[PDB]
Amino acid sequence: ISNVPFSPDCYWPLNDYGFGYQPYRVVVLSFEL
Amino acid sequence: KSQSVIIINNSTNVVIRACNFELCDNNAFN
Ligand SMILES: *[C@@H]1O[C@H](CO)[C@@H](O)[C@H](O)[C@H]1NC(C)=O
Ligand SMILES: *[C@@H]1O[C@H](CO)[C@@H](O)[C@H](O)[C@H]1NC(C)=O
Repeated sequence: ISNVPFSPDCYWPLNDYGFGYQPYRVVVLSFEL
Repeated sequence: KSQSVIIINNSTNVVIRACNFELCDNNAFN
């Protein structure tokens, strides 16, 4: 969850989503056996 | 700027906490 400028040794790396297709909500369930 | 976890016990109690921390040598958010 770090926000630092990205030097590819080309700037802020967090792209924003466009309200492309309709957004989806995803839940992943993991089980310990 | 990076997540970090501390696992410290104070004299009776064990506390584990994973946040963004300032770290000292020789506050806390998210
Ligand atoms: C220190 O111990 C007390 C109880 O003995 C506890 O309530 C407190 O949370 C502990 N300190 C930290 C920083 O967790
Ligand atoms: C805490 O995280 C969020 C995203 O997870 C970020 O936008 C925010 O800047 C962080 N807090 C601080 C004080 O940087």
